[PDB]
Amino acid sequence: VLYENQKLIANQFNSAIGKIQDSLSSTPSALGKLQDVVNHNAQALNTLV
Amino acid sequence: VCGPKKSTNLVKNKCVNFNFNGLTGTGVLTESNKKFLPFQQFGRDIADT
Repeated sequence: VLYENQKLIANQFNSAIGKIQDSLSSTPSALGKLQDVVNHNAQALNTLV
Repeated sequence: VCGPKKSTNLVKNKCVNFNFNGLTGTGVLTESNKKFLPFQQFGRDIADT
């Protein structure tokens, strides 16, 4: 199934990889988890001062 | 309304005890680029310092 459809599978993988960049860039919430972490730290420091 | 005590030459870029109008502190005094309005005398940041 792979060897008979190698070009199709390669094209699908390339298209999905290309769409990954646009999906990450389009919505800011995708990375929000990491940002949340940073934000929490900032808040903590801020409230201390 | 200040007092007898006298007005030492302003030392910059050195960790110097400073007493500005009764506000005492420790730090270095540097040329400031922020534009105060004629009226304020104190500057504070987001951390209330």
